[PDB]
Amino acid sequence: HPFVIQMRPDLKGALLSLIEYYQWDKFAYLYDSDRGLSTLQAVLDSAA
Amino acid sequence: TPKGSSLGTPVNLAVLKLSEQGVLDKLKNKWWYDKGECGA
Repeated sequence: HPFVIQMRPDLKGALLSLIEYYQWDKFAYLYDSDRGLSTLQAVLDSAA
Repeated sequence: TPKGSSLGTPVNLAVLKLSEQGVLDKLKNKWWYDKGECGA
């Protein structure tokens, strides 16, 4: 999206890399709707 | 298995599953004393 400058970085890859560092095979994800389901989408696709 | 493998636990469970079902013993007999050419 244009003309939008997001000061905040993207955390998705860091979370996935961390889950891969702890080498979890199964876990519980508690997500806040008001935050957006983007990370949920990331971890679901990387789950599959 | 490489430690942390997604295959470790199901493979383990499969091994003891096969052991309890008599599969491992049957295979041992199959390759050891069935193909054995000297039996006595």
